[PDB]
Amino acid sequence: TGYDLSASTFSPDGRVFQVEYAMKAVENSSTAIGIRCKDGVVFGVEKLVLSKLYEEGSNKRLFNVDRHVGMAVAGLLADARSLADIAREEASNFRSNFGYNIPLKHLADRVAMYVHAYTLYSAVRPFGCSFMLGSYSVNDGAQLYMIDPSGVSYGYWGCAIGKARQAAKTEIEKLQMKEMTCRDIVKEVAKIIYIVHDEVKDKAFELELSWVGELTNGRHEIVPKDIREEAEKYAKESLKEEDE
Amino acid sequence: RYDSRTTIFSPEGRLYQVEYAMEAIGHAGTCLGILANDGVLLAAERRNIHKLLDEVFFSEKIYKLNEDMACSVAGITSDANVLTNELRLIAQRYLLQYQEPIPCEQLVTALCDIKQAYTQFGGKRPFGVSLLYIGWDKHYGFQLYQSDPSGNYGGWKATCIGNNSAAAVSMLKQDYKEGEMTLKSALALAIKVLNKTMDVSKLSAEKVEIATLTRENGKTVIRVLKQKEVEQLIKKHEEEEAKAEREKK
Amino acid sequence: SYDRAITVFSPDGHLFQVEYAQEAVKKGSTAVGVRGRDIVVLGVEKKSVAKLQDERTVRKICALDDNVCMAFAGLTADARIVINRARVECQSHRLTVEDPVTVEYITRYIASLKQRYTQSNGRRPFGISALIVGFDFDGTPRLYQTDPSGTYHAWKANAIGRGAKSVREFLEKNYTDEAIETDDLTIKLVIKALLEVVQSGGKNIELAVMRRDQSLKILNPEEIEKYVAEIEKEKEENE
Amino acid sequence: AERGYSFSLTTFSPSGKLVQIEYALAAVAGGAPSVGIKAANGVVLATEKKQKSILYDERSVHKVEPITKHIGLVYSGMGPDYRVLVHRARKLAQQYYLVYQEPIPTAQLVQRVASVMQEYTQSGGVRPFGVSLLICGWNEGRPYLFQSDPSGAYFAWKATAMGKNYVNGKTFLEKRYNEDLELEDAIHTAILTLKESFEGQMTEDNIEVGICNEAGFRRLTPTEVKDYLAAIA
Amino acid sequence: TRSEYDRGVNTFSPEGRLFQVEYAIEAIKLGSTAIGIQTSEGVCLAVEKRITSPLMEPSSIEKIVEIDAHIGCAMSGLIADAKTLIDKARVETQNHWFTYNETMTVESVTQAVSNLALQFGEEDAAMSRPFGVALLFGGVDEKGPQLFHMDPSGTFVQCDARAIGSASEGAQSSLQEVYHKSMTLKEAIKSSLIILKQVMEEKLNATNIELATVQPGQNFHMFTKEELEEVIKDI
Amino acid sequence: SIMSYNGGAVMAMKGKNCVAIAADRRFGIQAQMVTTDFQKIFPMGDRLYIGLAGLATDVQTVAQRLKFRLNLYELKEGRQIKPYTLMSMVANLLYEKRFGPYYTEPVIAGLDPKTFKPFICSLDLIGCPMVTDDFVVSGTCAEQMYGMCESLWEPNMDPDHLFETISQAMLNAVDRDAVSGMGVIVHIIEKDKITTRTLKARMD
Amino acid sequence: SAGFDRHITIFSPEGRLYQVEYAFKAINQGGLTSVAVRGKDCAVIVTQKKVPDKLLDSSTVTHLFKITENIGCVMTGMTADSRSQVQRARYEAANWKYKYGYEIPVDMLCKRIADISQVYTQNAEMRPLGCCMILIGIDEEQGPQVYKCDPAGYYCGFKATAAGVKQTESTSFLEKKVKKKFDWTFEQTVETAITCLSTVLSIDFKPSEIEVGVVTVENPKFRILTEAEIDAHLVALAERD
Amino acid sequence: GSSRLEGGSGGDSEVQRTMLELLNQLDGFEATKNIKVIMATNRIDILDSALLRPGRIDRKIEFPPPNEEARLDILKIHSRKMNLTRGINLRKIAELMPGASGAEVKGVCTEAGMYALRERRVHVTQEDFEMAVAKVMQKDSEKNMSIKKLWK
Amino acid sequence: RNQYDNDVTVWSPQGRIHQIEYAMEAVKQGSATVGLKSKTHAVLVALKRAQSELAAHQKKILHVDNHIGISIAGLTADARLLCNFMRQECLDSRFVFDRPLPVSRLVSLIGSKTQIPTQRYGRRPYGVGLLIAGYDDMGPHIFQTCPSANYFDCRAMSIGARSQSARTYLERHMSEFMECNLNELVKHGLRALRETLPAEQDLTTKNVSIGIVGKDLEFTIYDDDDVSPFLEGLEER
Repeated sequence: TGYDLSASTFSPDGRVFQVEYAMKAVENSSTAIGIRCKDGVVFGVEKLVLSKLYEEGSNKRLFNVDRHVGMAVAGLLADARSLADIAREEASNFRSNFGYNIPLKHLADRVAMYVHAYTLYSAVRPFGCSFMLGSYSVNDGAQLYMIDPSGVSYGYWGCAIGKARQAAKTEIEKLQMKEMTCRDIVKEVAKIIYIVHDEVKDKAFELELSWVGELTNGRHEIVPKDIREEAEKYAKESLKEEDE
Repeated sequence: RYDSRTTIFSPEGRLYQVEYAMEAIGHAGTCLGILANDGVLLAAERRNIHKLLDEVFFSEKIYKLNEDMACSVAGITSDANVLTNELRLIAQRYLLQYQEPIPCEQLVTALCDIKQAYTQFGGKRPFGVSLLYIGWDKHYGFQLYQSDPSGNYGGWKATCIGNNSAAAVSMLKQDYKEGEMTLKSALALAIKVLNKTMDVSKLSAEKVEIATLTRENGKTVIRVLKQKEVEQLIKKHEEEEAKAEREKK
Repeated sequence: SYDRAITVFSPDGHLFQVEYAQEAVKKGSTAVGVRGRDIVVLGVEKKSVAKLQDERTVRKICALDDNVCMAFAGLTADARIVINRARVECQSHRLTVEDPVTVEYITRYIASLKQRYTQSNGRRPFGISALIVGFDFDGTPRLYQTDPSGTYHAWKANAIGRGAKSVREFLEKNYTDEAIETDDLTIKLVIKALLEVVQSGGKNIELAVMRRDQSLKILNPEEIEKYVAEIEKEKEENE
Repeated sequence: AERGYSFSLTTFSPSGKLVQIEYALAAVAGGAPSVGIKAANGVVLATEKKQKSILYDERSVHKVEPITKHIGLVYSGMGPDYRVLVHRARKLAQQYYLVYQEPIPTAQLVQRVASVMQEYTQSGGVRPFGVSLLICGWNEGRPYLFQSDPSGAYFAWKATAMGKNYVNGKTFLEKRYNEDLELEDAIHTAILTLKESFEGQMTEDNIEVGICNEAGFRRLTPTEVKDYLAAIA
Repeated sequence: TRSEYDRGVNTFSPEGRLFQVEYAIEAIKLGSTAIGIQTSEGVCLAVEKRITSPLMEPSSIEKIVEIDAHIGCAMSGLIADAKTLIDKARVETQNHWFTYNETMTVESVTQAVSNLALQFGEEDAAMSRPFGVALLFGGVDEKGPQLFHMDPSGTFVQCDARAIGSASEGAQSSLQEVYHKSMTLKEAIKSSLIILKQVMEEKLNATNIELATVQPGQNFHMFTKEELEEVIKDI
Repeated sequence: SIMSYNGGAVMAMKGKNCVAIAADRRFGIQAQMVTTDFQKIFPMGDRLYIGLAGLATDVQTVAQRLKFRLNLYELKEGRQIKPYTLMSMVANLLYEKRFGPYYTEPVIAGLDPKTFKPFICSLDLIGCPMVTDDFVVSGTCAEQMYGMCESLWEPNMDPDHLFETISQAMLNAVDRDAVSGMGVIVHIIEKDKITTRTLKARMD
Repeated sequence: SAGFDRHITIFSPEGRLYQVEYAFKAINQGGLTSVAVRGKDCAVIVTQKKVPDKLLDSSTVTHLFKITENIGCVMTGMTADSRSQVQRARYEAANWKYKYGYEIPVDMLCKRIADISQVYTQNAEMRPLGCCMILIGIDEEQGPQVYKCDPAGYYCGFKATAAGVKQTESTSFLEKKVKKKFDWTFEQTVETAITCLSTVLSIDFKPSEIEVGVVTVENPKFRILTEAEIDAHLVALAERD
Repeated sequence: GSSRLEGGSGGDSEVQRTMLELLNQLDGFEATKNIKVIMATNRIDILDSALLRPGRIDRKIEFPPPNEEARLDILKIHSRKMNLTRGINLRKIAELMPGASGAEVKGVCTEAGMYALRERRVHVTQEDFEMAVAKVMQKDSEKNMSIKKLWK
Repeated sequence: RNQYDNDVTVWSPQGRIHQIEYAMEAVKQGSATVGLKSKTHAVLVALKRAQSELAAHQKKILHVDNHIGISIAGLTADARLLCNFMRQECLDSRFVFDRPLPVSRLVSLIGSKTQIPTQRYGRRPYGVGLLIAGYDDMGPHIFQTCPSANYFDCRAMSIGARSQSARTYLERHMSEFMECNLNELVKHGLRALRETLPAEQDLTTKNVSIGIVGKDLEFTIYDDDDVSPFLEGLEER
């Protein structure tokens, strides 16, 4: 082409081909989904254990950025870790500066600021990974946002990012998220992950969940072992029922 | 291709950008200078004499660098202005430091060092202006020097830069007497060479400016000849030419 | 495309642009230098100038200090810059340590300057070669030669510039202890070695002489004429 | 021409042309017409200011504006670069006033604006200013009309024009200009010079004119412009 | 295809190679050959001096130089890089003596020189290309005589006997054939001079070689003309 | 005090189409006089003089720096600096180093290049210009200098008697000044005449 | 003359900044469209909304932002660049109020944004962020004001304008309307904007597929019209047309 | 025959080899006895150095434009057959023509004759000659004045 | 390709960066090393190269703060830079907190440091693959870090050229781990390295490097004769 090199040159159409390639790169990794239930938010991700030598918990793609915010990544894991560090650092600055917990909307705005700043210049490459922030608080309800290489911060009731995003969105659309509770939306998330996961191609697979809600006292954290086991059991049973 | 930068050596060992600047000096308005035991002088042609331009500045190519020194520029206008201001600064810095006017050789050395720095450092195009300096100092009386874009300077009895420099220098070599030239004879020779080098109808008194530096009562004086004096000099020169033509007839 | 960059290597392992700087040096008027028992001499070709041009503004021999002289071959502006910096550092070293600079020290500093200018990419090498001839503070006729690549050696007599190869060969053939036994045979050898390139012998020759604990002296044109007459007489007599 | 010697502002073409500066000058030429006349008792600047539609409110952005009580400026080229230059010129005039308790001479102001242009047209990573400025001042007792170009070169013009039809404006002024003139006739001369290349009716609100006399530079009001247009018409 | 992956020292080729570093390693060859040998009695360095023309007094071709009173550095490559790295080695040895009031080990000083040579294009130090020079540090320390070889890529390795320079490949096999762990300093000198005569353009005679030795005892010593002739008599 | 260290005394008045600026000549460190030809009056132009007075180092440094910048200004402009512009220049100089000043008290006196009208002003060590229509003084014994100048000055003055007035005033002021005064130099600037005089003073 | 297109600071032989032209092309890339119109004593902005899903949060999704307590803006083009420019404008307005003590005039804020864009165009450090930003506000003296901040530093004031994909057609309709009885009521100007959008998109708007912001002399605070208010205006105007 | 090129798909090998044959004929074996050659060219710098070799070109004559004296002589030559009129100064015409080639001078004469013909005349006068000079030497200059004043 | 792999700052038109892949390939240009751990021990075993029979073998295992060691596979320059960074970070952690630095946090810092160059055109990616074997209060840890700033927590991993055979051996024998004495652990590692080595050669005390850390056992490196107690008891194919 000629205008694709560097992210500071517009193509004759007006498209930043570097950012478009960043979107393409993020739409090549393992899938992640999140849903904002009425009084909380739940994240799930289909991690791909590329080799059995890795122990459980390796390549954690559900980071926590400040106690109340969970961040599910998808794309280049190096950029994912860097963005997680930036998000933690911004949340720490906000807490120091204002003596109160950082709103998730504002945190997402700041991280979008950072991503867009990176995509602007020509001596750096656009972030090659997208992610989803989620939180719950008494004074703010439940919030979920999705950030992509271009750095947009649209709100969401739920979203899917990665290889199979359209199918995941289609499955999510047919749910009563506005009224369903955490204890069942977690099972629905596990079912959706098991439905959308491609076994014949990705071979390995692991299911990673988390949530933040009132039942957690508005503090993000990973799923307990028993809860995750029950959720994946329900997902397997639903998959068998669909197969029948 | 060994010419994309000022800091690139061709396999033959040539600075092609510097050479391009030197050649491009050929587009500058013709200037020339003559040294005489009585004094020193510069003449310079005005490239553009459109009737819609003012004469706000009483000099366009000749500048006064300090009490005892003047210089004529020939090259790009922006670089000429930059180097003129910088020369003034250098001379006045020397004056502040030592409490005596900078010798012309020293001023030329300073500005040529700066020019060479530009030719040598990084992404900066060489100063595309040649300069003719005239000055007086207690060390060598009257002096005339010529400085190139490449930061190289030489002391000349009489020389010329700009348009038709080859023809002007040829005439100066042919006609210039080594050590028996007065100011009047120098002015006549300057007008003659300018007439034979401009090649624009008659040498109009408005299409030329002349300056003369001479020591008077222990204090140097640089006078920019007025239109009246330029008219008188050109009239005398054309009278001499007519006399020569009549005698040859 | 393995060229046009000071900091790029070629398959043979060459720095082609510093090599090109040396080639640019090769396009300069010849300059010879010789060392004697108590006298060190530098000869240089003049190339002559148009009668309209003054001569005192053209310099190929410059005194870097009381006990050190420098002959030049290459680009004139680079010459001026290098000589100015060398003088500055000579005086700075005199300040730092209360002992006059040694020829080896000053030539090493000039070599370091050239090396610094050729290390980076946004700088052009000093396309010059220099001969530093001087007397150490103990008394010794030292002569070093520095190249654009920041490399300096020590010689007894060498020629740089256009006629470098031929004049070096002639010095090779006709350099001997008896040929430098006294303080006039060295000068005779210098004019002999330069005459293979210069034309007039007196009108295209400049000689500078340094004697132990004596300031530099530039030989007069009449003295050069007398010397060249002596060499001509010797040649005809030997014929 | 010398194609390879056209993307760099720090490289000399074999003939010595500064191709980027020449292209900037061409961009200046391809702009709104402007004209300046140096009357014997003042200066007048005019510039064509047609909008692209009636929507554009022709009272928000000016083209001829002051820089001091006795200096004003008009432009031909790109409006944003023009805004940058007018801001820098105002700052320079203020600095001069602070240093010397005396309004900046017009020659000095033009010199320093040209110096700013020079600063911007010497590095390989900046774009030369895509405008040419006409600066009118009333220093001392005589008027001054200067031009400043992207190349950092400036001139003292008796009367000139620039923009789309600069050649035609120059010929028209060459015909119409006499040294022993008055500002009142200079205004009409400039308006006619604009009209010569002007397209469409010359409504008072789509032409801007600024005078500079012993009373100090001043942009004429739309009512005054209407009266003058009626007078010539 | 090898024209876009070697325009910079910080560009990886498809084979995952630093072609500029490899290019500098190739540049190592242009220098004259040097051989260092370690023995229980000390270490010996011998270099083929390459006088391009007589009238060049030999005390300017510094292929062997002294690092403190207990190490000698043999050089092969660019004289400029040689000088810079030698200055670094001397400064580091003196700094370590000043700080810890001891003599730096040969391994430590070679490591310091390599640490200097490491900085290729790091915008944190200012060289921008590899130092096209290979060094052999032969010295004596508490661990007995030792010899190390450092190449432009910053890699240093111990070598009981090594050869570098133009005659590197041809001399390595000779060293391998002639090397048995136990020798004497004289035996190592004889073997090194024999190899130099084998792989030298000129006839080995007095000048055109330099020979140096570091022994557990007397400091680093440069054999003069007398000892050079004495050894050459019965190499 | 810092001023009292080197002493000094300078004064200026304007009559009719002329000005008169004078200063005393002394350089003593504290009490031991060193020389008697210390140039305390510097000409910045044809009809423009500055009478720096105060600590000798500051006087010389300010004179030299002012000459530097003023030469730059003349060469860049083409005019001769008007006295008001010179006052502004010196005020900017003095105030550019407010936090650590040049311990001197400039006194500018001259004639306008165009209208040739007399002009005089004096500044403080921080750069507070104070234009006057009658006279200014600066330096040590400024009190006695005030007294002399105000008492012996009269409007619409004439050159010769103005010189007599300045001579008498400065002579008595330096006589009553202890540290300062080993000779008085007077400069009278006319429309077409500069006169320098070396008034007799008590060499004690 | 094709190589003079990959850099922002390279002038084409004809003197054209193809990179800034491509920035305008990117302005005409977001798909959406917006219109602004000023009445006798009020200004109103209305922009097309696109929420092609029930899963997206329309509450967060928007293109209108209150730059300050008395100035509003509508964005068009790349959304990331839009938000960045909005934040820069907010910072500039707050800084202006802090430094000078009175709220930033709309023309001033527009000029500062234009200066920033021109600086980006001149210095080859960043690409000129491709968002077109339309400001509306109330000046205590001149009344309502509407301005544009195209990505080249040009900030002419307007009576009524449109930005986005259909800006040309919207401009044609708006000039047709304004050539007759330019002075409009609040309801009249809202109707003009909404009908311009409806005709140029060749469709009528449900209350959810539209956003409206308003500033009035009586209430000089940028206010977003709610679904109820916009629906009421739509139905009333459609009935009374 | 001009500066040769690296023979490839875009090289005039046939013309180059014909030029080489010409070189051989001019100077090879059996040198030519009494065959003189007068070659003519407009731009010489591009001619192959083999052609410019002395022996193939034993002399090189430049033809600079007239020095105003050659111009006066050319005017006399080409106006000899022209019904001039008294009070005419072909010298002044020559000065009015600077740096004009002989072809330009002939064109000046032709255009003066054309102007005379215009008024069914047989005359020629200073007016017609001056107008002809102005018409024939129609220099297309540059008028922006900025591209002109770039160089002080 | 040919225009999207000239620098790390440009995305190829496939959603991939080619310089990072080139670095991840260069990592496979080095000698084989492997690491693993028991319930109470972490161990690394690597094949130290010999540039020549005369020159000794270049050192392989680098001794980070006493409770941590590393095995490198890649450019000596980047390996030394990363080792110095590890040592400085561990020293700073010990200086500020009077206790050793966790291996997880150490590898996280290394990952961030190696990631930053992978974005800005100011330096090439760190061309080294690191096997970090450490012992913290939690227990023995084996981590892998690659030039692409990806780091994994591996129970038994291999890196360098010809690592597939060792990885397969570790996959087959992973069931044994967690219940093996130190001798059995080192025997497992040595068998993996024997498998990755070609048949006609073998492991000698000269060319093998071993490093062990664990409970009340600061990182210890065995080379040359030091490895004899392991090889001597090691079974033969």
